[PDB]
Amino acid sequence: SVLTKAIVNADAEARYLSPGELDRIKSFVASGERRLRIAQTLTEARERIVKQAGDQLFQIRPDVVSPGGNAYGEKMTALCLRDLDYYLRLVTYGIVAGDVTPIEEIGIIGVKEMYNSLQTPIPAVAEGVRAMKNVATSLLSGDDAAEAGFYFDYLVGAMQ
Amino acid sequence: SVLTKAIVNADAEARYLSPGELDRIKSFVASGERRLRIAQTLTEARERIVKQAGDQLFQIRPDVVSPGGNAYGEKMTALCLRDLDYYLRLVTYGIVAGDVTPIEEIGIIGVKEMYNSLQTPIPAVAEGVRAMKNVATSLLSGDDAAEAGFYFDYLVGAMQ
Amino acid sequence: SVLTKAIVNADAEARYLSPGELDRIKSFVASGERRLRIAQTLTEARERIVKQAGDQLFQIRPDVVSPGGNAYGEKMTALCLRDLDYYLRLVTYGIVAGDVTPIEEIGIIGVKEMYNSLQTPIPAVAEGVRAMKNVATSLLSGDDAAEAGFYFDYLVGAMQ
Amino acid sequence: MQDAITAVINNYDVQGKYLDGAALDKLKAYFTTGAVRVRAAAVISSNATTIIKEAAAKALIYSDLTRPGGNMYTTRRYAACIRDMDYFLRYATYAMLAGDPSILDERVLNGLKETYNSLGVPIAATVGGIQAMKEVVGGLVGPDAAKEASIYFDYLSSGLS
Amino acid sequence: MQDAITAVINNYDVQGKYLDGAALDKLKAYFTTGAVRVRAAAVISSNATTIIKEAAAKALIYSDLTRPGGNMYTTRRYAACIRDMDYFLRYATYAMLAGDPSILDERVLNGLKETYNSLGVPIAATVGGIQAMKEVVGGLVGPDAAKEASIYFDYLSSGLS
Amino acid sequence: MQDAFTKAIVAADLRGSFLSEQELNQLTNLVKESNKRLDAVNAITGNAAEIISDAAHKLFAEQTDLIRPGGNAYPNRRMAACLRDMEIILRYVSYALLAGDASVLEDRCLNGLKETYVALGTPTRSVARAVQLMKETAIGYVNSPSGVTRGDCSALVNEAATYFDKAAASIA
Amino acid sequence: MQDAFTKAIVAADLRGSFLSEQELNQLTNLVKESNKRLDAVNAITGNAAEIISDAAHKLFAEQTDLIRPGGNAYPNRRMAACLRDMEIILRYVSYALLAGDASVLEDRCLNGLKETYVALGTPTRSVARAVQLMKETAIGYVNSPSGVTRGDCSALVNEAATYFDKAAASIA
Amino acid sequence: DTDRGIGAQPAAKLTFPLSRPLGVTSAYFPSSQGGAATSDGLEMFTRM
Amino acid sequence: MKTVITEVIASADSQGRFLNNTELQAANGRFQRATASMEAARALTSNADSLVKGAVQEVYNKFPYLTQPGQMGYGDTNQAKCARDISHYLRFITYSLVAGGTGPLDDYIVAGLREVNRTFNLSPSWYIEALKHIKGKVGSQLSGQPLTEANAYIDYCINALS
Amino acid sequence: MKTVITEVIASADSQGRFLNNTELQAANGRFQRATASMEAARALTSNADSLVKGAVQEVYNKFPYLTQPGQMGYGDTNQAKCARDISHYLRFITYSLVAGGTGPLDDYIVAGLREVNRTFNLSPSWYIEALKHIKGKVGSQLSGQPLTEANAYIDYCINALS
Ligand SMILES: CCC1=C(C)/C(=C/C2=NC(=C\c3[nH]c(/C=C4\NC(=O)[C@H](C)[C@H]4CC)c(C)c3CCC(=O)O)/C(CCC(=O)O)=C2C)NC1=O
Ligand SMILES: CCC1=C(C)/C(=C/C2=NC(=C\c3[nH]c(/C=C4\NC(=O)[C@H](C)[C@H]4CC)c(C)c3CCC(=O)O)/C(CCC(=O)O)=C2C)NC1=O
Ligand SMILES: CCC1=C(C)/C(=C/C2=NC(=C\c3[nH]c(/C=C4\NC(=O)[C@H](C)[C@H]4CC)c(C)c3CCC(=O)O)/C(CCC(=O)O)=C2C)NC1=O
Ligand SMILES: CCC1=C(C)/C(=C/C2=NC(=C\c3[nH]c(/C=C4\NC(=O)[C@H](C)[C@H]4CC)c(C)c3CCC(=O)O)/C(CCC(=O)O)=C2C)NC1=O
Ligand SMILES: CCC1=C(C)/C(=C/C2=NC(=C\c3[nH]c(/C=C4\NC(=O)[C@H](C)[C@H]4CC)c(C)c3CCC(=O)O)/C(CCC(=O)O)=C2C)NC1=O
Ligand SMILES: CCC1=C(C)/C(=C/C2=NC(=C\c3[nH]c(/C=C4\NC(=O)[C@H](C)[C@H]4CC)c(C)c3CCC(=O)O)/C(CCC(=O)O)=C2C)NC1=O
Ligand SMILES: CCC1=C(C)/C(=C/C2=NC(=C\c3[nH]c(/C=C4\NC(=O)[C@H](C)[C@H]4CC)c(C)c3CCC(=O)O)/C(CCC(=O)O)=C2C)NC1=O
Repeated sequence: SVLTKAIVNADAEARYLSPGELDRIKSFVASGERRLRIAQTLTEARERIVKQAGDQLFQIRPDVVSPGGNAYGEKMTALCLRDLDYYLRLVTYGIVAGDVTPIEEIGIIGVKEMYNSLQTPIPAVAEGVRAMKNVATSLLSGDDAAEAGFYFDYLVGAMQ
Repeated sequence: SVLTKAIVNADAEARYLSPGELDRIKSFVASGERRLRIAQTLTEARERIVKQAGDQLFQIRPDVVSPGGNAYGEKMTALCLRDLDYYLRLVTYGIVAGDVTPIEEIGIIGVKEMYNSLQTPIPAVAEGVRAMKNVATSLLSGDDAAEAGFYFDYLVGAMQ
Repeated sequence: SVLTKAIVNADAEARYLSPGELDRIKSFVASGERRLRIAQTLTEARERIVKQAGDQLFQIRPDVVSPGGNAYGEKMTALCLRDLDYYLRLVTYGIVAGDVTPIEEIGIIGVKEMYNSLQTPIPAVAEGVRAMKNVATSLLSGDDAAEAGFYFDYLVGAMQ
Repeated sequence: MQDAITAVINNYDVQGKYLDGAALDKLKAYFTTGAVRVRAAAVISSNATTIIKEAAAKALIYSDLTRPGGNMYTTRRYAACIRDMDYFLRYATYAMLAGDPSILDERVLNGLKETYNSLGVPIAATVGGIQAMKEVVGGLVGPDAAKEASIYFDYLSSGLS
Repeated sequence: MQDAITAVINNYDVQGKYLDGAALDKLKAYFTTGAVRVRAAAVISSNATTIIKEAAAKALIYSDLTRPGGNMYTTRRYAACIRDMDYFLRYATYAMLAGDPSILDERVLNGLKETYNSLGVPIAATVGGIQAMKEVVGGLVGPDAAKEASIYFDYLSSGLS
Repeated sequence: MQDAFTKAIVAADLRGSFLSEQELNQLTNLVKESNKRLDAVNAITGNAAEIISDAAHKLFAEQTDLIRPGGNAYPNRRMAACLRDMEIILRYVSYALLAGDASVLEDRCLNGLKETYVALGTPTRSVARAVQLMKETAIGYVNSPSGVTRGDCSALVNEAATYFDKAAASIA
Repeated sequence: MQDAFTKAIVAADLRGSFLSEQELNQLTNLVKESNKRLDAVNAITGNAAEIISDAAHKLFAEQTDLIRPGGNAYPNRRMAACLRDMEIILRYVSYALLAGDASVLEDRCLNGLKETYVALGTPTRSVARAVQLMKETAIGYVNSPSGVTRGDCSALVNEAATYFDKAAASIA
Repeated sequence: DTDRGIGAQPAAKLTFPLSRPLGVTSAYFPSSQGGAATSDGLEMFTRM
Repeated sequence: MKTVITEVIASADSQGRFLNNTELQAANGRFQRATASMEAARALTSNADSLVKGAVQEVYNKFPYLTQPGQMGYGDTNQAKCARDISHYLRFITYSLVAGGTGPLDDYIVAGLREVNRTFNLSPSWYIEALKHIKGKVGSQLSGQPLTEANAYIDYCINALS
Repeated sequence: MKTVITEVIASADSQGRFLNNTELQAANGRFQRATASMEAARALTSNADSLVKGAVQEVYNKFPYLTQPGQMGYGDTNQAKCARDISHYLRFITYSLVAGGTGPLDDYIVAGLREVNRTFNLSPSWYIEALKHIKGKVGSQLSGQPLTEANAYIDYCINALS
């Protein structure tokens, strides 16, 4: 979280938290209810989001869903949307934690090696995530949509 | 600052800033005008704040200003308030930076060795700082007084 | 410029600028807006000016554009007008600088050797420049037309 | 390193001055542009790889540089070159967030000119790789941030030449 | 060397561009400050000797520098030092007239840091001699010209450090 | 529908506050450049037919397959549809240019357009190209018109380009 | 629809002629007084509700039969229709006033209106009176407003009256 | 378009289609390829 | 959102033609008028705080009984929601001033007004009286065409409530 | 007949609505613009005679063959009806200038144009070339916003014919 990150840096330098570290915990916790609302809205529309991302993806890359494509077929496509459902879930976790610790251990560290083995094209997974940003972001107020958007762009960043 | 701290951690792990790191920069910068007002008020009353800390100090420790005391005499007392003026200045710097980097390099790292040489009683310097908190804090709104208070308690903490 | 020329003479004699040198900088800078207007007008009509210089040239020397002529053919003529476009550009630079430093380093020092290699008849390039003077000069007030004319006659002079 | 804010604090600390009106005005001039810097960094970070690819495509590859005898010939050296490109992009993003070029001197430019002379790395070609990434960046980040991102790419490139 | 105006001409020449609106705006920004630059140069030139004397008095002499063991000990070295001072003043006056620092690089800074290291000439002390002449200059030339003169003294002094 | 002011207002309202002197002056500048904007929109209107025609001539010069049987701009009916779409897109680009905002272009014209063309078998890459050609010529006209006062229109030429580029990107 | 210029143009065309220097300057004068005209139209718009309300209060003060059972402004449904017609007529009078020509009023509002009311049993003389009261109050507001540079706004009024008087005459 | 199969009739088709936000492909660098396209200064002049 | 530019663009789209002169001419008006509009906007913006407190109070001074117990001008929450509501109106007035049309008022306050006020037992009379007061004070913050603009929109709200 | 005034009134009427600040701002554009428009109108009006003879001739100079026997630029009646037709166009241009919109052009020349020209074997190319010529000469009778206005309407006719 913001808490975990602050503390780990504190303990590693053998010291109490800084004024800065204390301030960010305070600003973070003040945004608690708002962050929880952002996760709720997105949890509430998960099935819609995953799907509109999936349409946006297959237009932009009809090949992935083509003879020599990693997601070619009905059940190679079913697993692909399931992976898109996984990452949206992790994005809700990140938003309520206020950093990526959880998102990272669960779904980016090791992701290159996993997908290389499965021969999944990584950059088109990054596209599926942009597609989810676009849908999710259209169900949130301007301010909340930006706050959510940072976590989408992080995942897009880590698959790189 | 908050900026320096965030970036140094970013560069050291060879990466772009986290959602968390970006969020704190945003919350920090939003408090800019407020933090600048807190520094202004205290800069504007600096001479008063020193004098009231100095009275509070000599009541609580009349000995420091006594035959075998580090601050005994008119010019051993003049330098003592000058040191109190130094630390109030550093506290205004810290408040506008949103962390201690500047406060630390300028006036705590090496402070034990400096004062041990001069044979200055460190814990009574910590008292002089508490005394300044009390005065400064009475010239600030509740919310701003707390925000200022964290930086006073840090210095008190570092002389320990 | 006028500045560069004045200064270089100053520095080379290890001295501050003369009253004379200071006066010419003052008279020069007063003509700034006017000189900028002269360059604008000519920049604004560049395509027309080359087309009319090029007609005036081929009447006077139909041979250059003849079997054994340097500019014989459609693309040997295209490059020829492009060179006329180059020199008009340099003339606008010279007018705004108030001397030839720039015009000289860019397009006269080395020009004999360049064109001798290409076997371009130099004196007919000088004619192309006179032709441009005639056109450009018909788009400027009497006073501005003279001021422009000095720089055209310089280029005509240097190709000699 | 230093940022806008610590640049001011250290300039006053050496004079032992409390922050005065002139100082406070400078810091405001930073804070007031802060939100825009953050948004711009998020665009650059999330388009990092595409910026390098479009910058290389306009300014490096399809050339003698990538052919035998060229410095970015071999997969080894091609990899080293776009690795470098990522450094530049990433650090320029730091400089622009900080609103101070000091990090570009401390952690990127110091000794780099001679390092490149010693390996044979073509300086002029590297500058074009920097100014092509700037071009791409300025499109992606928009009116708000274009000028501010741009300057630290220009800092980088006059640091080599 | 280059001045404001030739800086622009050469920047466009390498692109083979006729001067456009952005260029023309830059040149105007120079011409519009031109008369003030001239007046300022006439004040500096005619007070040259007094500026050096007041700058030395505030920042160099009455010190260990002028005493045995000091670098401006001996009439020889005292003469060399105020000779240098005159160079700085004179060239800064050129840079300010030109509205371009390029002459300060070409004819003053290039190799000077190492020249001073090789002779033992104290760099920090020389910078103070530069920033003291700036202080005097800024009084003599007035509101009109103070900021513009000042920058080329600051260019000189960060060129050594 | 939004224009550049309306956009400002919507963002302000989402904060629940008034204009941030920031936004006010951005809009004061739009009013400052509005005569130029009117000339720029007028440049397109005054040459609409030629802009479409010239784009067209050049599109089929490049892609002679479209005018063969089997091609998507054959027979007359299809060519008229293609000429009509060129006009429709140039129209909404001019509207966006008067407005200082792309929304009318995105909402009425670009939204769904790609999927329409794919359903129809209309080659989107060719349509994208026709849009690129309209852009070249349209901007040509914005930059070199009848006795307009001389000044710098590059900011507006860029903005017009992004509207042409939005459309192209959206369609290809 | 006509405005004062359009009217000039139609008469010129019926001669086969470019506008007479006579007609040109009559129209130059309309442009001369157009700020006043805008204030006059604005005076009505800015007080439309009160103009109708005040006319109404006074109409039924005079004609207490309309609000008895048997009366044409009874029950609520009929009163709402009567209030609505007052607004409709005030609206077309303001349009005519912006236009400098009565045609929109005559063509979209007054044409057939009398015969409608007679078919309905609506007492036209009462409707004429309601229009006379709207006129009194409408003309009232324009004269004194807040902070409008002092001058003669007088010439502007008459024309508004003739539009009110057209409507009254047409209906009674 | 009829309801006899359930009787109730279907849930509205266009709600999700109606909602789609505008696709975001920012940055975007254009392409000149394509075929090789003229560059040089000569273009105007040849024309002239 | 109804504004000059938006309206003309919509007209063009419906007609499926081209931004001709009629349209351009109309649009110029909106641009030429921006200076007065935006001066009104800046004055209303910085005085907002006091314009709101002035109008809120005037609602109680004109309807004294509202501030007695059991009434809708009593207790922190009613009086808080009132200030807020007048603040909403002034906010949209400034928006309409900046936008060049009534759009912001039409879309965010007029559409639905009566239904809402009727369900919540809010009398328009209060709001008219808030606005009449705001109109009185804006007489000395502005003059000339900025005042005319401010007035245009204040009156538009009063007529909308009626 | 389309003018800025009629357009805003039409838009108000169709929503059952009084003219508001949006519509009055629009009208101010049309009134502010009248001076340039009417200067163009006066210049086009007094030069009409020669503008017409200039354009008529240019149709024959650009389409030389028209003036040979058996052709449609031959004999007094064709050449007479031509001058008349260009005169009609210039007349409606002046009307559109004075009116503040394209109405006069839309109602009297554009509505029906192609059907008529097609039945009578009249090529638009002639008329475009008449207008292109008129546009060339009007470059030196006017300048600034009067020229822009003249141009707006001449170009409007050329687009109507393409
Ligand atoms: C001797 C060591 C060495 C190699 C191998 C090398 C490869 C190399 N392949 C390239 C492009 C390319 N290479 C391919 C190759 C393929 N496309 C496919 O889908 C297939 C999997 C594959 C063919 C079997 C393609 C399609 C491009 C163009 C990619 C682009 O332009 O974006 C480029 C960039 C173009 C250029 O500037 O030359 C290089 C440098 N360079 C080297 O120095
Ligand atoms: C060993 C070689 C050597 C010499 C000789 C030397 C002289 C010397 N004389 C000085 C000043 C001075 N010297 C004098 C001397 C005189 N006033 C008069 O009118 C008389 C003619 C004369 C006495 C006989 C005075 C008055 C000053 C002060 C001038 C000032 O401060 O402006 C100073 C500047 C003050 C300082 O920083 O020390 C130096 C360096 N420095 C050297 O390294
Ligand atoms: C009927 C609707 C309408 C139009 C069309 C209109 C145009 C218009 N354009 C103007 C200026 C101008 N227009 C331009 C436009 C350009 N400059 C160039 O070099 C480019 C080729 C072109 C780019 C678009 C420039 C540079 C000015 C002068 C600067 C300015 O006023 O902003 C002016 C100010 C007066 C003048 O300087 O002439 C008006 C009134 N006004 C209107 O009411
Ligand atoms: C083109 C614009 C336009 C006008 C002007 C118009 C007039 C008009 N007034 C009507 C009715 C009415 N008009 C009134 C008006 C009045 N009753 C009185 O006693 C007063 C004297 C007077 C009010 C001042 C009443 C009471 C009715 C309803 C008659 C009935 O249904 O019995 C009706 C019949 C349709 C309906 O009731 O909605 C029309 C068409 N309609 C239009 O579309
Ligand atoms: C938003 C649409 C719009 C409006 C409403 C508008 C009004 C407007 N009315 C004006 C003048 C005026 N308006 C009036 C009006 C009156 N004088 C009186 O005493 C009467 C009570 C009233 C009669 C109607 C007068 C007398 C002038 C000054 C003379 C003039 O400019 O013609 C002026 C010129 C500037 C000034 O002197 O204040 C403007 C711009 N302009 C616009 O763009
Ligand atoms: C965006 C534009 C917008 C407007 C204009 C708006 C009006 C508005 N006023 C409301 C309530 C209210 N409005 C008031 C108003 C007042 N109380 C007083 O002391 C005075 C008499 C008066 C101010 C003049 C009161 C007391 C309530 C609480 C009503 C209730 O819930 O019982 C509510 C109900 C939701 C809520 O309780 O907040 C709305 C929607 N809402 C909007 O979104
Ligand atoms: C109110 C606006 C209006 C327009 C614009 C108009 C055009 C027009 N031109 C016509 C004929 C004509 N128009 C021309 C035109 C020309 N002949 C030449 O020498 C040139 C090539 C050319 C002039 C550029 C000719 C020759 C005719 C006679 C056609 C015929 O009856 O065979 C006719 C047929 C009725 C008639 O014979 O007069 C119409 C209606 N009529 C209108 O009422």
